Amino acid sequence: NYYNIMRQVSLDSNPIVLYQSSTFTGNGLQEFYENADALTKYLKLVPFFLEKNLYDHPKQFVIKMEFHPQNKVLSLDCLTHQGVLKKTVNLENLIPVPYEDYVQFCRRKLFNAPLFLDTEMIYFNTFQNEFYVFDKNAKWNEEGINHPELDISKLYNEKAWFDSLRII
Amino acid sequence: AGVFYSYRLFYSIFFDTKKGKKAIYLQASRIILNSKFYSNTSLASNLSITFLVLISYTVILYLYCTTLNNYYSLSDLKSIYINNAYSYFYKPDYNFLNAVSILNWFVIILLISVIYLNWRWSYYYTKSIDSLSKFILFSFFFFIFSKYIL
Amino acid sequence: GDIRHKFSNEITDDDYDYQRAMHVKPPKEESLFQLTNILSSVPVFKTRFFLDFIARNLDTNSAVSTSDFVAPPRVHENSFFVYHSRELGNVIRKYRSLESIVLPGALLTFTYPLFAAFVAIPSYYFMFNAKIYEMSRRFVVRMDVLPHLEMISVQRIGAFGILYTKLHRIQDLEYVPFDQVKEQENYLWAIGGHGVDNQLIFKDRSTGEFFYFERQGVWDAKGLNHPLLN
Amino acid sequence: GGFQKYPI
Amino acid sequence: AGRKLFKHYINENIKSNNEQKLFFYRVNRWRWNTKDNTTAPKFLRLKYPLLVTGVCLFAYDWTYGFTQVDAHH
Amino acid sequence: MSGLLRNFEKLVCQSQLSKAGHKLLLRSPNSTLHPTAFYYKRNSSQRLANEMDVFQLGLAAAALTRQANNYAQLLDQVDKEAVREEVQERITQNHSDLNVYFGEILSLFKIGKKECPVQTVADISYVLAFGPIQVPNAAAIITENLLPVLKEKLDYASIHNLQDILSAFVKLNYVSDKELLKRLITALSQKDFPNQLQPVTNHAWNIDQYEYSDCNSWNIVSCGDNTFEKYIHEGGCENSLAKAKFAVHELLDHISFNFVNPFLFRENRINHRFAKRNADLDHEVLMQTLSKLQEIVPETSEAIATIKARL
Amino acid sequence: MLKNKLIKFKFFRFVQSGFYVDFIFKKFSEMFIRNIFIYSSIFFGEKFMI
Amino acid sequence: SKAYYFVKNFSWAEVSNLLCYGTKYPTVLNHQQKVTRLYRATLRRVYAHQVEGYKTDFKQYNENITDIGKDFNKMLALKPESLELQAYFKKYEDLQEELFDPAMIIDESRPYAASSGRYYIFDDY
Amino acid sequence: GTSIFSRQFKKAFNDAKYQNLTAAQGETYSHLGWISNVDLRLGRAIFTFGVVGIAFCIYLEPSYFHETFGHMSQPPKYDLIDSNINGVEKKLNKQILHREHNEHKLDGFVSMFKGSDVAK
Ligand SMILES: CCCCCCCCCCCCCCCCCC(=O)OC[C@H](COP(=O)([O-])OCC(O)COP(=O)([O-])OC[C@@H](COC(=O)CCCCCCCCCCCCCCCCC)OC(=O)CCCCCCCCCCCCCCCCC)OC(=O)CCCCCCCCCCCCCCCCC
Ligand SMILES: CCCCCCCCCCCCCCCCCC(=O)OC[C@H](COP(=O)([O-])OCC(O)COP(=O)([O-])OC[C@@H](COC(=O)CCCCCCCCCCCCCCCCC)OC(=O)CCCCCCCCCCCCCCCCC)OC(=O)CCCCCCCCCCCCCCCCC
Ligand SMILES: CCCCCCCCCCCCCCCCCC(=O)OC[C@H](COP(=O)([O-])OCC(O)COP(=O)([O-])OC[C@@H](COC(=O)CCCCCCCCCCCCCCCCC)OC(=O)CCCCCCCCCCCCCCCCC)OC(=O)CCCCCCCCCCCCCCCCC
Ligand SMILES: CCCCCCCCCCCCCCCCCC(=O)OC[C@H](COP(=O)([O-])OCC[N+](C)(C)C)OC(=O)CCCCCCCCCCCCCCCCC
Ligand SMILES: CCCCCCCCCCCCCCCCCC(=O)OC[C@H](COP(=O)([O-])OCC[N+](C)(C)C)OC(=O)CCCCCCCCCCCCCCCCC
Ligand SMILES: CCCCCCCCCCCCCCCCCC(=O)OC[C@H](COP(=O)([O-])OCC[N+](C)(C)C)OC(=O)CCCCCCCCCCCCCCCCC
Ligand SMILES: CCCCCCCCCCCCCCCCCC(=O)OC[C@H](COP(=O)([O-])OCC[N+](C)(C)C)OC(=O)CCCCCCCCCCCCCCCCC
Ligand SMILES: CCCCCCCCCCCCCCCC(=O)OC[C@H](COP(=O)(O)O)OC(=O)CCCCCCCCCCCCCCC
Repeated sequence: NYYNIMRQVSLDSNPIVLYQSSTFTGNGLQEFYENADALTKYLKLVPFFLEKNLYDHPKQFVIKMEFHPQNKVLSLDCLTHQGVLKKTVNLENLIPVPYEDYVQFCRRKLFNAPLFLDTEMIYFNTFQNEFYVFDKNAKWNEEGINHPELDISKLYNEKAWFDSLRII
Repeated sequence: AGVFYSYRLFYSIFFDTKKGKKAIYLQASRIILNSKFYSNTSLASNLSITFLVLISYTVILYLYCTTLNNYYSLSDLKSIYINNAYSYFYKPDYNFLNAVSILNWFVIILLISVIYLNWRWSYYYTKSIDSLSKFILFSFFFFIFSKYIL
Repeated sequence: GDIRHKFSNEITDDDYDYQRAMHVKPPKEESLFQLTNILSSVPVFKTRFFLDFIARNLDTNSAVSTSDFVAPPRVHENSFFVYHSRELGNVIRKYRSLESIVLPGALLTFTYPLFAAFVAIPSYYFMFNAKIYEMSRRFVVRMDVLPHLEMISVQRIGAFGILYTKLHRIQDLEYVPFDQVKEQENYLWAIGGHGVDNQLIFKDRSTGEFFYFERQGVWDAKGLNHPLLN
Repeated sequence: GGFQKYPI
Repeated sequence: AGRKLFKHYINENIKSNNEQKLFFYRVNRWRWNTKDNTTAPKFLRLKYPLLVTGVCLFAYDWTYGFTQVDAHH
Repeated sequence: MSGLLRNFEKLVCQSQLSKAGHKLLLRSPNSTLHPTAFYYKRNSSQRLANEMDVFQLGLAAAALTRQANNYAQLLDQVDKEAVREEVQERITQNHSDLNVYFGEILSLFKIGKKECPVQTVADISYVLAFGPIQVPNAAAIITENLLPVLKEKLDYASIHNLQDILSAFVKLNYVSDKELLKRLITALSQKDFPNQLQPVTNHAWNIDQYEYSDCNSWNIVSCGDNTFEKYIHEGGCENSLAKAKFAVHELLDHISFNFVNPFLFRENRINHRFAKRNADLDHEVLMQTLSKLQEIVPETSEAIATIKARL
Repeated sequence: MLKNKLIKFKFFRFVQSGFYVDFIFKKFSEMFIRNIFIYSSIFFGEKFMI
Repeated sequence: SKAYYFVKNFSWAEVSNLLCYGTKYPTVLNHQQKVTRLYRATLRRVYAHQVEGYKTDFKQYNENITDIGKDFNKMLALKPESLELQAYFKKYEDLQEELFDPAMIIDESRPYAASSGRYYIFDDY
Repeated sequence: GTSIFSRQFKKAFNDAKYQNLTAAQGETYSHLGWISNVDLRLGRAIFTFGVVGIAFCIYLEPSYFHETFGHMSQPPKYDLIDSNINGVEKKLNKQILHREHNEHKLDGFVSMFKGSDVAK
């Protein structure tokens, strides 16, 4: 029996950028519209947003991810059919999932996904029962991801990672 | 009772969680077996079943045309007892037409039970209830539009 | 381990591509008739009219949760929240709301409302009442604590989706082990008790009313650690 | 599928 | 004031869950592989079968559809 | 959350909810956050002390005292004697019930069962001051029974409880503990008033989603309207229309308490209609108490000024 | 209906066993076989009567 | 195990003894043998009914096996001549009887099972 | 040393979440990577045949729908022959046709009721 107890975390002063999508690098849906690559990727994601809405598939396309080691919280900028939204996640609630697990979570046959949706790097927030999907055409901060607080030696839990999400 | 056994057999055999011994699945999941010839059954068996189904459909349709059609073309049965049962197949009355609906809706409720009823905890419990609500409301609105609003 | 390459007439992944409809594999290429390809190719969807329609006429980002910590509005100026239900509460609300549309609509639309009622009665008594309705009646949408009264306010979904709150004294709350109720309500827990926690059932001794808490419900650490509840 | 063959 | 309540029983349930052995989970992990199992609606696809059905119904309408009599009731 | 051809400007953003101390108040239908009428038993098969607690008895006594005071105001502002007989009879019944309940409370305190919430202290204080029954020594009982409980649980005190406690102390001249009075004043000043609180209501079948709204939500479980006050103000027994309206209201209340609340909402505790607090009367009493406290405790002038500003 | 005894495994196996009809018939058939084919026919018949 | 419960005219008591313990006379067994065999039988039956069953719930299976394991650890700790141990044995024998399923799956690797003797193997003679 | 968000570790976890730990490394996979091609083709063919049959039943034999849900609104079906004539001619002919249709319905009803004794 796992209970969703909230700890009332807050952001720190200087975050460390870990993820930065090469596309959508600009700020604002207006900038995405005016940029050629951003507009086409947004159109390709329109079915992704449609799946979010009508198929009740909890997922988010994540860009510009930052990390706060002082409080151990990830700040994610997510792109939705309406614009860019800011979300906060606790490392204790974040676990990795296979792409097939992400697909099988939804009971509706998802539309044929685009080729820029990174299938390997799909993560799952257990507190929100949600999926985070990153972009293949992106840049990862090696020094940021090699932070001690992000190490599996500290963030690893067999029961949570392997037995928490049993889709069947 | 037909609905329950059909559903149980089909679902439990095919689409239920893997309950069989690990060997049954592993012995057949080996990558070396991946081939154009790969199959866990026989091609002759598949063809035999397919032809049996096709011929059964054709013969049943032929018999239905012979007997249940407006023009009765079945051969003589050599019996002089007439039951009058064909009267309720040719010109059924409102009473019988509405009576059959009772069994039809009983079967419908049983289908809904065997489909949307949860016996085990799952990640999809809440979404399953939500899907049931969506189906009920959509069915009501679809019936409204079909009968009245067109 | 794979030896398909050793033969020229052996099946290929190009031959297996047709199974992607019935088999889940990561995308390889985009067909000309995919939704993504159509939207990215047809210049009509690039029009600012269509873009603005997408931006406005759909689910808003405002309602999207933005953090793992939630502080719902206080029920009373002096109370503090402890427990709240996220998804099962909304599902139960939407299900019970059907009684405000389907039922009057059924009465005014069905040719035989008595037939509909006669079919529904046994349906309710078997496989529906215990399935959803009793669980919803005992379901706790929200729980707050009023310290001046030393009471707990519990919000519940009523008939037709109406929400009502009731007060219960902390001194009248007891823990009911699941073993004492499993045999009494086997059917309820068999078909409808999966959403709520089996081992975290409480009841009010004075009123004899149960409290079911959602498994996927948010609890407040401060609320749990408050001395009144400990 | 079938039983293992044995000498007759 | 020394009263067993939500926090106490939540801790009890957490302790009970932690007392479980991971041996059974480890041996049974293979059963719930997502790469190996799906749902009946996903497996039974009606996209192209419905297209063939539409072709057949169109052929019927334009061959025998003319020679049918309306039955109003 | 979800909509078509709609704008969600009035919707409450999840950012505020994620933030702490956002000063948002929830108004929901059929909300009963005050336990008045829960433990009001007109007829008791046994001694009320045996079955009920000091907290329950104090709630009942406070409700009865408020109703009796309101009916006394009705007597003062009514002229016709025939209509006044009903008001007098209701006041007599309320006084008898208050006397028995308060006697039980005093017996319990004498026995030694004193642990109770802060609202119990507030209710006992409001019964001692502004109550019909007179006690030979209210200060002694307040010091022995309510004072330690108030000192221990002052933090849990609500705005209404603090106002009632201050008013009762001023009325009874129980201002010996200047430190305690200052503590109450500063606690009241720190409290947050409905003027600062921002009401919200659930949105489109969604429990999580809230919208700003200035309209009170319907509450059939417990109605605060004072049907008897309206009936006395307009016409009365003589007026046939007023009599018919009051009879309909009483029949509706009886039907609710007896069939709706038990069957619907599963609540049987509520059996008597108590009118909601009069905002004008509360404001006047609070202003008078603040004026008295300004003279009594000079060092709390800034606190009183801030309280008045927030009000 | 919150308490249903038909979902319990006792009723489940009762129905699965074909209502115990085969078991009852087999027990009665055993009684008939033992009494008629051995005790009455062989021993009482062949050993005593013959 | 010979899997001959439904053959050879076993009485109910004998069948129950065979199911709970491999022997028809559990008195011959010692304390450790009794406890271990009963634990194995209980785990086997729980696995049959809550893993390889109808819409099985794996979380409930885990909780049930954990409780059974704790109880059997306590049983093994307890002395052979204890009314508490006798009560535990009676409880789990009753559980075995409750979960008893006519036509329960019998593995093909056991004697007297379906397909056990379909073939006659010829000897070198 | 390794940390989450590492591509190699993520791939390892994705491949190993549902592995068979009792098997040797490199062969500890449980999923089937394909589906029998010939079996799937034949199964889809027969499934399509069954779906076509069900749809033909739905279309040409709506008796189940009629007796389970009732008669739904019928899409419009009429001929524009009457538009050939215009004016008083059209009005009078339309009225005559309407009267004839009502008389025909009544004639059918009375004939059905009367003809009970036709068969001697
Ligand atoms: C001027 C231009 C005008 C354009 C007008 C356009 C109008 C469009 C109206 C669309 C109406 C809604 C359609 C919904 C379809 C999906 C339904 C569904 O799955 O729900 C059940 C769904 C569960 O089902 P599921 O299987 O789990 O769903 C998985 C996915 O849906 C994944 O689903 P799936 O892929 O498994 O199957 C879904 C499939 C369903 O499709 C069907 O069933 C239809 C089958 C075909 C019928 C054809 C009839 C007419 C022709 C008859 C035959 C003529 C023969 C002629 C002679 C031929 C001679 C050879 O969807 C379609 O209908 C596809 C369109 C058909 C394309 C092909 C048609 C034939 C073309 C000609 C032949 C060539 C074919 C290709 C080549 C073949 C090989 C050679 O339940 C839900 O939960 C539904 C929730 C709501 C989802 C809504 C998503 C869409 C939202 C759209 C919002 C509005 C957007 C407006 C944009 C406007 C821009 C301007
Ligand atoms: C050419 C132009 C067009 C021509 C005309 C035709 C046009 C219309 C074509 C429509 C084609 C069918 C579309 C099906 C979409 C299914 C997916 C979907 O929409 O999801 C949303 C929703 C399901 O939501 P969900 O989140 O997946 O459900 C949560 C579960 O926990 C999730 O379940 P789980 O994963 O935990 O596992 C349990 C599994 C259980 O699934 C099963 O056991 C069977 C699954 C079959 C999948 C569909 C394959 C195609 C068969 C139907 C072909 C069309 C027939 C005509 C339909 C319209 C009739 C008005 O659950 C399901 O799969 C339920 C979804 C399937 C609903 C449809 C069932 C149809 C067969 C009836 C039940 C058969 C029971 C015996 C077993 C069958 C073999 C002996 O779909 C529904 O609307 C459910 C309705 C259930 C009650 C239906 C009662 C109907 C009674 C009146 C009609 C009677 C005649 C039809 C049946 C005759 C016997 C065959
Ligand atoms: C693996 C899957 C396995 C299978 C899963 C299946 C899932 C579905 C399960 C249920 C499906 C039905 C199963 C069969 C019934 C089982 C019943 C059962 O086990 O109960 C045992 C239970 C006792 O054991 P327990 O430990 O308390 O059981 C726990 C409770 O079940 C716990 O109950 P509770 O405390 O939660 O509250 C629920 C309560 C309340 O629940 C309900 O009442 C359920 C709703 C009942 C609706 C019945 C509709 C019948 C259809 C026609 C009427 C439609 C409406 C039309 C409009 C209104 C009328 C115009 O339940 C009951 O009291 C028992 C249910 C009613 C059983 C009635 C059985 C038939 C009675 C005789 C025939 C009556 C029909 C007309 C006959 C005409 C002549 C042939 O209750 C009973 O004793 C059963 C009834 C015994 C009847 C004895 C003979 C009659 C008594 C004298 C009557 C004298 C009348 C004099 C009139 C004079 C006029 C002048
Ligand atoms: C022998 C005796 C037999 C008796 C049989 C009796 C059968 C008839 C039963 C009648 C049931 C009446 C139900 C009343 C529902 C409202 C109850 C209530 O207070 O809920 C408030 C609830 C909740 O109120 P709330 O105050 O909590 O919040 C307001 C709403 N939300 C939650 C969204 C903010 O509100 C509603 O549900 C409003 C419903 C309004 C519409 C009601 C009628 C819809 C159907 C119309 C007819 C059918 C369609 C026609 C289409 C025509 C097209 C051309
Ligand atoms: C009068 C008192 C109040 C009665 C309230 C009405 C009953 C309770 C609510 C029922 C909601 C579900 C309505 C589904 C309507 C489907 C279309 C239809 O046939 O309507 C006309 C018909 C009736 O309209 P009719 O009377 O004009 O039909 C002609 C008469 N028959 C059909 C008998 C020949 O609807 C029904 O028959 C409904 C029967 C009662 C259902 C009770 C609940 C069980 C079903 C669970 C919900 C999901 C059902 C999904 C069905 C899908 C299709 C098989
Ligand atoms: C002499 C007269 C002969 C009359 C023959 C009448 C045939 C009646 C068939 C009734 C339905 C029974 C179907 C049985 C199974 C076969 C169908 C099947 O398997 O469908 C699944 C298959 C596939 O099912 P699937 O969904 O599993 O496949 C998906 C994978 N891919 C994408 C690769 C197909 O359905 C289809 O392929 C759709 C076919 C649609 C088009 C139908 C018409 C084809 C016409 C071909 C000839 C054109 C000649 C042109 C000449 C021009 C000259 C200039
Ligand atoms: C090895 C291969 C061998 C050859 C393979 C051949 C394949 C099968 C070929 C079938 C050809 C006939 C198709 C008939 C279609 C249904 C006609 C009908 O509804 O009858 C109305 C006819 C017209 O009757 P009526 O209008 O004169 O009067 C009926 C009388 N009342 C009104 C009282 C009912 O009705 C009947 O005769 C009764 C039919 C009952 C059975 C209905 C079955 C529906 C499903 C049809 C499945 C068809 C096969 C699968 C799809 C094949 C696609 C190519
Ligand atoms: C002759 C009656 C015919 C049917 C009438 C249907 C009326 C539906 C509207 C009911 C409105 C009041 C609800 C009160 C809820 C409550 O608090 O109910 C509380 C009551 C009283 O408490 P207890 O009986 O548990 O002690 O509980 C009941 O069980 C009695 C009332 C049952 C009402 C059930 C309503 C849902 C019916 C569903 C039909 C089947 C599904 C149909 C498709 C979705």
